[PDB]
Amino acid sequence: DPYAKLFEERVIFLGVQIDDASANDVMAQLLCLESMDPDRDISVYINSPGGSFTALTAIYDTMQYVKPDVQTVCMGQAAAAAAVLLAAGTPGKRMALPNARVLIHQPYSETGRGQVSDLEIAANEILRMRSQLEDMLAKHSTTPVEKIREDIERDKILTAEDALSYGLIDQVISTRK
Amino acid sequence: DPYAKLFEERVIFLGVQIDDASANDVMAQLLCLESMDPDRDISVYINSPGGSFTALTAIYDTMQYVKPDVQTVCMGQAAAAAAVLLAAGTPGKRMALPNARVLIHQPYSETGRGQVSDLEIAANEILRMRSQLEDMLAKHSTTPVEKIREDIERDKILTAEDALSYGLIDQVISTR
Amino acid sequence: DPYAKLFEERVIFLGVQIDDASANDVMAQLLCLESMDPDRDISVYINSPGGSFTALTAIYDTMQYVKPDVQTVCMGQAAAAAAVLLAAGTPGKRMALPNARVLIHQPYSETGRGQVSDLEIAANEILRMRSQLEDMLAKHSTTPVEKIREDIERDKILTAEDALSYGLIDQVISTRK
Amino acid sequence: DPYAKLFEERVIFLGVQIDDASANDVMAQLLCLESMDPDRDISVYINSPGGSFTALTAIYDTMQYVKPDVQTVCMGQAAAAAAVLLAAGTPGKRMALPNARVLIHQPYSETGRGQVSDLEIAANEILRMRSQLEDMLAKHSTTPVEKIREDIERDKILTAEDALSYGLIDQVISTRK
Amino acid sequence: DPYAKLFEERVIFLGVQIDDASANDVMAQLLCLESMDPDRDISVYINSPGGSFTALTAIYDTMQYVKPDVQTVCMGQAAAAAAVLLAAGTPGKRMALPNARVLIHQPYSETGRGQVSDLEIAANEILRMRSQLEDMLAKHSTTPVEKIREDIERDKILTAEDALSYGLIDQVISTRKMD
Amino acid sequence: GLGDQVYNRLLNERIIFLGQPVDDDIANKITAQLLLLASDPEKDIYLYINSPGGSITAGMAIYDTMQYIKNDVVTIAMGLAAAMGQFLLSAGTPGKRFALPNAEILIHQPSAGLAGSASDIKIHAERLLHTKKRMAELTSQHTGQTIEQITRDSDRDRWFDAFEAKEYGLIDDVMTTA
Amino acid sequence: GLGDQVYNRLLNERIIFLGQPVDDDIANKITAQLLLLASDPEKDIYLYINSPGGSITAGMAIYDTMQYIKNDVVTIAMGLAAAMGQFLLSAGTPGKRFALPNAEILIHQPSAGLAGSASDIKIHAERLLHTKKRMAELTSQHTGQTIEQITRDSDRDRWFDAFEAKEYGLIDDVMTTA
Amino acid sequence: GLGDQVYNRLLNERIIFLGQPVDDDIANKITAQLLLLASDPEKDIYLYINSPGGSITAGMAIYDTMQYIKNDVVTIAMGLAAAMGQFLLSAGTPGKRFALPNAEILIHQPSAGLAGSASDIKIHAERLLHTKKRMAELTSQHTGQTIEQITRDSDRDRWFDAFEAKEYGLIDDVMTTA
Amino acid sequence: GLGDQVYNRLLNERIIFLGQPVDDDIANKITAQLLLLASDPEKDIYLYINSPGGSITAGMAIYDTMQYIKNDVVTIAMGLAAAMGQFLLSAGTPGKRFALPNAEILIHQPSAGLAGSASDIKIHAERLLHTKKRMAELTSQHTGQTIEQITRDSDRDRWFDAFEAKEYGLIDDVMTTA
Amino acid sequence: GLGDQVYNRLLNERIIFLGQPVDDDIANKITAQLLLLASDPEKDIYLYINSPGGSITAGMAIYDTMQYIKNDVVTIAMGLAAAMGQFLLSAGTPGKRFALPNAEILIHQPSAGLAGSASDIKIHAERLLHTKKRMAELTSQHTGQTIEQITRDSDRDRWFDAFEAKEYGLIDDVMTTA
Amino acid sequence: GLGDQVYNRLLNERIIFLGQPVDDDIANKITAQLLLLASDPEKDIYLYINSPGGSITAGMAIYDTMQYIKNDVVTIAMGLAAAMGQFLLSAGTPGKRFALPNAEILIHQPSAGLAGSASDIKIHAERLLHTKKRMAELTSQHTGQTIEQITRDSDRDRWFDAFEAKEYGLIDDVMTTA
Repeated sequence: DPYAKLFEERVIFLGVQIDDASANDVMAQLLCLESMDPDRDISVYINSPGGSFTALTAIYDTMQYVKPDVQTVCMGQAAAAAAVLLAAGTPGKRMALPNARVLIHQPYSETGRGQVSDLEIAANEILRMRSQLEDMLAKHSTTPVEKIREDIERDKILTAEDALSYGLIDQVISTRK
Repeated sequence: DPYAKLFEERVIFLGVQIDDASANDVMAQLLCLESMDPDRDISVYINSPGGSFTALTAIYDTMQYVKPDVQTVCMGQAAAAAAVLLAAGTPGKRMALPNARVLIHQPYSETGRGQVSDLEIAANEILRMRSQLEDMLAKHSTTPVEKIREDIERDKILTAEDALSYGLIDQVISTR
Repeated sequence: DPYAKLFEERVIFLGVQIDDASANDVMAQLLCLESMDPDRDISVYINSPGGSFTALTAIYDTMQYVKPDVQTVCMGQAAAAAAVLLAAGTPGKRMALPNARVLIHQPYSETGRGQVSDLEIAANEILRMRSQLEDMLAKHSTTPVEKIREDIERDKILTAEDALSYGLIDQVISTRK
Repeated sequence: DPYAKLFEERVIFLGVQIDDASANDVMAQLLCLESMDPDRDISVYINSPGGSFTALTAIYDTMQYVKPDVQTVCMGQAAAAAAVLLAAGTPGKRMALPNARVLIHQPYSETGRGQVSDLEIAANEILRMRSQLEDMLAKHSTTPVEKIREDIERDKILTAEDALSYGLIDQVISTRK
Repeated sequence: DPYAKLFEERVIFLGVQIDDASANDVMAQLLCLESMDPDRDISVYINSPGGSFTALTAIYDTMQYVKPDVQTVCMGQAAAAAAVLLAAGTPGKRMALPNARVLIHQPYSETGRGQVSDLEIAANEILRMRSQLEDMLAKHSTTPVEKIREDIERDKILTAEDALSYGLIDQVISTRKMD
Repeated sequence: GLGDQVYNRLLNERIIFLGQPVDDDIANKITAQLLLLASDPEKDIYLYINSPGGSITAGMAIYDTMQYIKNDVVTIAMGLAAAMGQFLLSAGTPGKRFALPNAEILIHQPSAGLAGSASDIKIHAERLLHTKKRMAELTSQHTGQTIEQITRDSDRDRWFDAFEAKEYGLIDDVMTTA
Repeated sequence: GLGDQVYNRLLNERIIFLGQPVDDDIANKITAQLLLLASDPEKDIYLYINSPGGSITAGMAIYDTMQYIKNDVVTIAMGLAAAMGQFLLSAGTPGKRFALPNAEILIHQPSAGLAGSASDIKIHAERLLHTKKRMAELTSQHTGQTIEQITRDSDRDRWFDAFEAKEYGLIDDVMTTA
Repeated sequence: GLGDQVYNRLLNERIIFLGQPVDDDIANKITAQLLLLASDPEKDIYLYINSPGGSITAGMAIYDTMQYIKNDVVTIAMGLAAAMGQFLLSAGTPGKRFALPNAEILIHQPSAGLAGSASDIKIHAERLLHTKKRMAELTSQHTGQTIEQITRDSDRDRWFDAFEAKEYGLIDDVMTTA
Repeated sequence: GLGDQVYNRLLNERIIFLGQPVDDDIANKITAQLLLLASDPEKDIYLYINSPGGSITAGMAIYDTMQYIKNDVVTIAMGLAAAMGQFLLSAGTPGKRFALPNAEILIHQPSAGLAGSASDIKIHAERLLHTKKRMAELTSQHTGQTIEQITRDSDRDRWFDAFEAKEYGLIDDVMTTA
Repeated sequence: GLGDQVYNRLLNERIIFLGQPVDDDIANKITAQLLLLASDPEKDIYLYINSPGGSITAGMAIYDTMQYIKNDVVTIAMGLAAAMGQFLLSAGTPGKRFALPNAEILIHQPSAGLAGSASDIKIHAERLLHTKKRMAELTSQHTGQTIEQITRDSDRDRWFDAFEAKEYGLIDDVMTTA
Repeated sequence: GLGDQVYNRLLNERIIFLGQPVDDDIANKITAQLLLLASDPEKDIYLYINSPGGSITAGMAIYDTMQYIKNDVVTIAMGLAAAMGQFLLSAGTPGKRFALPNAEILIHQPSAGLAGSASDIKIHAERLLHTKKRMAELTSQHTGQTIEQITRDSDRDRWFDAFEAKEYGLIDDVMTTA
């Protein structure tokens, strides 16, 4: 089992869309690896589309909560919440593969039927979620907040070099040679 | 698996919805943890979007029964019953991660078609359940019962600082 | 089981549709084999009918990144993205069975409901992806990019000898004397 | 389990339809058996009702590539692709049970909706596939190719003795006495 | 695990529908049992309702091929192909439980839509299949083939002693204590 | 087909049918027919209820129309008159309620279902109590029975033939071969 | 549709059909036709039966309507008359019930499953037994074959053809060419 | 069916029905009938309400047509006037709003759903708030109560019988006989 | 039954309705009605809109038929007029566009989907951009606003009411009473 | 109801509609209408096309019927008029083909599917190729372009507005007002 | 409704249609129309064919009715005449079978399925072979080609245009104009 060996060294691999179960698994893996050694470096590999915002916040807090450094590697794609997870790595060691792409846009939500007051409360919650996502993207990047407001209005697609110029990643790795 | 080793540490994880099966697993784990060592604390991580009321009562009673102090940490979210579980930890140990939320609202339920007497019995039971939830939230927090009664009338979303000012938690951790 | 024995002999076997899970499995196996021995060759066997483009890019980047040489063996068929994996092996170590076949054609995509602007960004992304695929085919073959552009307009079917003349493979297996 | 015991004795069952997974398992077993011993015969037992053409191609090529002789035994039935696999055994080592039947017919196919050019390409490919199949049948049998072309127009059912007289097999085994 | 334990003393259950997987498992077990010891009997227990015909012929050929004697025991019901398999045992070693039943009838078939030539070919194949079934039943019993043809027109249901007089089985076993 | 012509030719003789469970559409049809027939204030209207009840609101629409048109309404129970069908049967003008000799009559309490939050469930439970009490009060008013007798009898179910219903007070007389 | 014109022209001849299983709608339509034809008080109505039966209440409503009008209803059975079909077949005016020669008649006890709570199940079981007894008494009255004999015969399905029905008492004569 | 001719004669008598939930089709139908009857600018138009509510836009279209045709509209609650139904019932011309004695009325705030990106949710939330405010203001204007009174009384479901509605201001009088 | 008669009478006077989503069959029906009423060139035609939008091509066909005839078409918003409903509402003859006091008006860019190979996606993309540009140009022409302002406001899902539409230029007056 | 009457009154003026996708049913209807209108040797027939295309053989039947009769057929394109709709639009009497200004036009090659054995697939392939060649030849003959030009252009989807279609030769003139 | 009226008018003139696959209902309708039109034994009856075939027994009933009456039947193929559409196309009276210039004609052997026991399959296969032989014999008799030639040709699908069918003997002439 290759995944067994990858987790055995330091590697947590995130290749499925972000929902509650996957977030719980990632959190458990991070806590276990921190329990093994609170001074080594954990690696997180992102090849997933977006997902629920609550799971995104849970994983973000979990990475920001432990001592061990988190090295984010983008591969294939990292869209929506996965982009924030990629940008949430410790500075200087957030990297992406040459042909990877990063997609960012504002959260999409769908509430059930309900009275007007319930919809107003839900709308306030959604707006504060969007503002919080904006703040997270601004904190971990070199781009000012207003430019992020302009960018996340619609779908924004960035290449590896474009992401590096944006400040989401620090290095684009080509080959081991 | 990471869950087994986390259990070996002394951490119970509750990231799934609250039903009979999850409550049974949590109660069994709590009993085993108390049996192995009745002095060291038990950590419970909450990431659940609420669930059934009976399972909530069972888990709450089991938590209050055990000798070891139960430290409840909220990460991701804690909605409805999960809020009660988070606030039900031993005082001085309840804590939450920085940008998490706690959502509280009155119970929601539905019943099948039946005569008026059965519907009346069900309505009395649901009112009793809401009152019991009110008392549980009141005694384990700071705000008076009247404000909570006026507050859970609609959905109430509290951030970490809002929960701390509310009294549901005790201190917000950024890093361990 | 035979698959474990093949993996012990540094053979990664790919006979399933290229999606996120299969790509993740292939990437993990490649990383494990590279870690176990960074000098011996790794064999990849292709019997897949194609799949998504993101998994294609991820697998291609990983198989280019590792330091050991990668030998691609086509058999049965190698269609669309799989064909690229057949042509992305190290030069002189790409081969196919006598009766195998190869499919090459431009990407097919589908977008749901959306406003005109979102469809505009989506179409721009699809065109960029098709151009990237054209460049990938041009780099690893012996054919000018204009000829590839004209060829991949519709489905093109290449036999083993046609693939050999096209430059996608280096030699055709005949038998073990 | 009996299947592992027969595998230890260099015996392979093919008792399900010919698809990608079945072909992959069969060829992996063939390669492992060749690597275990390169001069002992390998037995293949056929009880399949047919399958996909590309998987048939891959299995046939793998059978022709391996060094050891391959002995094919048709037990219950061998229809369409299974007949070609049965006839593709090492000459003089092809057998069938007395109450066995072999069914041969031209390939069947269906295509989704598309423009006329795509349909023309698909029709050309299907004609090529039929030509390849009848070439394979003519190569491994004692029947002129035009006779096979005339015969495989419709379903043709052959008993064990009929298959022997057709050249598909070599012996019919009654009892061990 | 009881099934492996009976397999240790050379006993095989055929208690499911007769299809490709069941036939393959049965012949694999038969070949393994022959390889282990070529001169000790093999017991086959039949509790199946029937199945396909190609699997029937494959199992029948495998039973006839192996050197050791095959003793067939009917336990519950043995219908259609199961009746042929029960009658295909070594003569004098075919048994049935006292309240067992054996059902024999001509093959049933169904084909998809097609041109008339394909339908004619399929019908000829089905008639050949029925003739093969008739020959198989006539060979392993003491009844003239004409009576077989008359009988298998519709569902012919036989009890234990009716099958014994009919020639399909050789013995009816009541209890162990009574030998 | 033939149903339209037969129903129209019967309506020309002031006869109305209720041979199906009562809901919004049939309630609208019955109300419209009653209003149309109310053009003549002198002649009376015949009703031929045989149905297993239905919704309360449609039943009260029909009932309010019955007590408003100033015309005498004659109700006849033919098949099964249950739940709200019994209510509409007993809602006719006094002395003009009849049942065929082989009819069945059923009385029981209303039924419904609840869904929502605690507050909405509470409000709907109070409304269900109020409507059940109104049902019992109206039934006790139309029949010669006390409110306590009705609320005790309609706890689960109660079946009547023609003569038992006559003695109870649900109907006025059993009509045969008339 | 041809059915509409043929049914209209047949009803103009005082002929009614019952060619489908009895339910609420066909019972309502047949009752409407009977009441409409009851305007003429000295003519007779011919009713043809070809049906496998239906609900008890609808059949009893049709039976009550047949018994209520002063007109004599001549019943003719063609095809088959089973369960409620034969009950309405035998409900015709005495001396005026007929069956075509190749017609079958079937008799059996009622069957209607019911479920709920224990008390509701008990009440509904009592009601079912009461309806079974009423069915037996009515068919005994209409055939004159005592109650115990009918109860013994109706335990399972029993079949009759023309002459057996005539001698048993279900019908009165077997019609041939008029 | 017969319902078409019954409704046609009722329309000839200047009577309109709304015995079903409000949607685009029934709103177009009611508006068409109102426009057709507005040819005579002297006579009145009677409209019966029996509905559990419907879409806001359709009800507002009906209300605008009622206020536009300069003819008096007499509204009658006939069993249930909920949500938009009670709004249309109170929308009648002053002094010509009535309810039957056994009629149920209720009031509550509108309900809807949200889906889309953040900006779309924002805009639709603003528009829902605005339309809720307009509904409250229109109810306050028609009933004569205070805007805050209606806002506080419509947070949850609130029920009314005929007399409580009359004293509240939803209707003006309760018809009993004529 | 009644609806067909009412619509027939309304069309007989001068009136046309569009109270449903815009698609092929309703577009053909409205085009046929416009062509049929175009026999007399002196009189004008009144059209009412209560619609949440629809397909682009059907709306453009209706618009072209509206402009083709020399008759004057007076468009009246009658509830919700969104997307293509707004486009057809503003397409009336200048000085003859109206909205009732409680009417909702919405403007937004078209929406569609994409599927197929890269070249087909490309071609469909230029076609969608071209039709969006044409819609913006036509809206700017009819409303008197600048094309840039129309694009800015129609990118997102701006709402309106009667008076905001009047000041914007989508309509010419707010119609109240006759 | 109303749509059928409007279509009949339009047919009385020799106007034919070709909305909705073309299939066997609408092809039979159009052929029947053309044959019925052909009773007048010397008049004109107007055809409106708003269809996205459909069956090749049904369009061929319509085209042959159009060419068969002596009457001049004037085709007017409104809406989409794509695929076989375009072909039937271009097949009108020369000098009598028109399109409304805001009318799209699309041209592309036919599409189908393949299933069966190798021989049947082959035969169907030659038949499809022959059909495509015949379509190209007919388009070239009617539009006045060259066969190679038509084949090269109609490989993928190709779009025209009114004026590009006029220049290309698909239509003759663009109608703005009668 | 318009389709029914135009079909009635065409049937009034002389025209009959087969624009849909052949089955029991359509065969019954065409037999009815032919029997009704047979009242005049002088004037000829025109029959247009556009269908992909259908059931064998129904089409042979149509063919028998065609061959049974004394009137002359002129068959006209348009759009498509495949399988038994061709068979009924070739069944017309000699010298009176026509096809439109862009009409396609298909010939192939029948098809069916088998299910049951061995003996039932045997019987069904025998009668399928008999039906195929009868089809080939009738085709040879009507067209003029030999039986063996027809058998060789109708082993797979074969397609014809107008002129190949004319020379082959399937039709008598190609009709271009009137």
